[PDB]
Amino acid sequence: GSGIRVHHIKRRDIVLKWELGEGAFGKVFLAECHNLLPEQDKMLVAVKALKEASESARQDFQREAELLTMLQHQHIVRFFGVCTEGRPLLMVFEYMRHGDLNRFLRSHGPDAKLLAGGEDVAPGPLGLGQLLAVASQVAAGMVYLAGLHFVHRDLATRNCLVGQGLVVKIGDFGMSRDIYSTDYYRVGGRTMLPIRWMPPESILYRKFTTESDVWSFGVVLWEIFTYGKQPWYQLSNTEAIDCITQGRELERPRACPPEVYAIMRGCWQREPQQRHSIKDVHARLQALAQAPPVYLD
Ligand SMILES: C[C@H]1CNC(=O)c2cnn3ccc(nc23)N[C@H](C)c2cc(F)ccc2O1
Repeated sequence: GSGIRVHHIKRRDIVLKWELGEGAFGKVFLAECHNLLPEQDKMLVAVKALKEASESARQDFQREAELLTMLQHQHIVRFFGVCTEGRPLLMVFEYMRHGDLNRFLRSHGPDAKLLAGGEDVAPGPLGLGQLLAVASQVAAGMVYLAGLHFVHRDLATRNCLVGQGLVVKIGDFGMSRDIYSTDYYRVGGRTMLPIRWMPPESILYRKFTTESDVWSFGVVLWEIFTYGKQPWYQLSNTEAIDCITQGRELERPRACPPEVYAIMRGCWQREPQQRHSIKDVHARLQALAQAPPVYLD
């Protein structure tokens, strides 16, 4: 009985257009939703399918739907509601035209193998003030979630989305999409963690706290200032564990001013208690975004 009213959607108002992608045993479609909300009579959305419909996965779904319904913020991808009328079970979010932040970073790389346009952003390397803008918006999401003592255990550019005008929001939480993803380390069976993003207290004592998140967010900045590079890409899953645990730190990115590296280094304090409040990290990134310091070669 007692719970959050989750907006349910008729299958007739949902027209699947094509696969955007496929992960977490749940394909993601572009689709058109008719009369979802009165402002637009027909409107574009992303939709998460479910590959399995077992009663211990329909439970996963109701929790996710409930939790998603409450977690409403500027920098968290709008959730419109679900659809259980037919089968496969559907979840419906706003469409983010630039897809996941990690791809988007790699495609505004210098290393980028081809040029990617769009009407709302220059091709080629992004303005430091934009890089910071991105960071700033992820930090605004993280702050909200810390607000509700929510802990995202997989903070990474891969789990963020980029929309019209370079709006950046948090887009995924649980149920890791790519099962053959190289960022995740297989520890049991059906148990994989994004080691490279994880702080020592998490690899060692398997403890995850808003501080663990802050740590993880420092790596997100690193990813953001490397146009989506995999942290410790030269190393192996065990080598990275060694590095993190020994206390080795990620090098400064070439593109990365020392004022930001500084922020990163305060996210990576070995003492969880000695890591900067996310709120303070957000503040400084917002400030820096407002007046981007100059920095060459
Ligand atoms: C299929 C990929 C790409 N998604 C979209 O391009 C895409 C565009 N808009 N949008 C909305 C939700 C959504 N994907 C998209 N959810 C999925 C599960 C998702 C979330 C992420 F944080 C990152 C990637 C991702 O799915």
